[PDB]
Amino acid sequence: MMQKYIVYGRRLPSEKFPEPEVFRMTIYAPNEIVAKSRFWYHLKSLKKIKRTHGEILDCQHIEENGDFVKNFGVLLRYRSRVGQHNMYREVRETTSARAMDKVYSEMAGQCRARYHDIQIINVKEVADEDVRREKVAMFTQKGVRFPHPCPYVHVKRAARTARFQDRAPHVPQ
RNA sequence: AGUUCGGCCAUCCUACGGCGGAAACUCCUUAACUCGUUCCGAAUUAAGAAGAGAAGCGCCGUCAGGCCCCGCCAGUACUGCGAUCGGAGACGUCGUGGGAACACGGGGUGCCGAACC
Ligand SMILES: [K+]
Repeated sequence: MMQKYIVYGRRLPSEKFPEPEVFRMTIYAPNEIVAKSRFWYHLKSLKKIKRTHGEILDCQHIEENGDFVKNFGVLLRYRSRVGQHNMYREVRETTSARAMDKVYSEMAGQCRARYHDIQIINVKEVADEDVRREKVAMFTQKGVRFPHPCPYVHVKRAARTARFQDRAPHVPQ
């Protein structure tokens, strides 16, 4: 559901400063209306330009090619009930937006932090040798094999319409 | 440049060093008359022209105190509207608007209007 957007903005031009500077950002958001709001949240803190005093020049939407599985490293900050913290996370996904979906669900589940509690500092691709987290690194290898981690899930699902049967089914492994 | 009468009432004030005076303003000289000092010609009232740039006044100066403008401080402190956001609470968070002060660093240091020499 996440999407990559590039936003340009600038302070409204005046007599003291004709041709103000242009600032660009990369944003991940579910749509164009949330993305432009998040651009004004940062430009107000980092550059002290409220939304009343500036204008947005573009909301570029960028669609990425998948088809191969890469590593990503996300540097972010979030807020808990006792303060603010920094954190680095690693994930394997096919596009950057999909890697941000995975991050937001792990923050929501293990830290209970929602979307507006989180500021993304950095998102970059990480080559296989340079990985630093054990979970990701296991799969950055040649020849990884494991048996199915939950084959019971197949059997139960079929038993939701086939409510009564004549023998208890097996779980092939 | 100067004197009398004013407007706005320190970018004009206060302190200490300087520099100036043809004219002008001042300081200054006098106790007959006028009038005056809880005592005193100090002040003030009258009458004058020997002397002055020592003061006041105008100008210049000072890592000067004050005062005045700008930037920073800072989209920080605080706050209007909305929330079946978090927390035992005290309190905090997010969305959408408004937005300081102290401190700090650089600059500056009266102008306008009538009449006369
Ligand atoms: K003098």
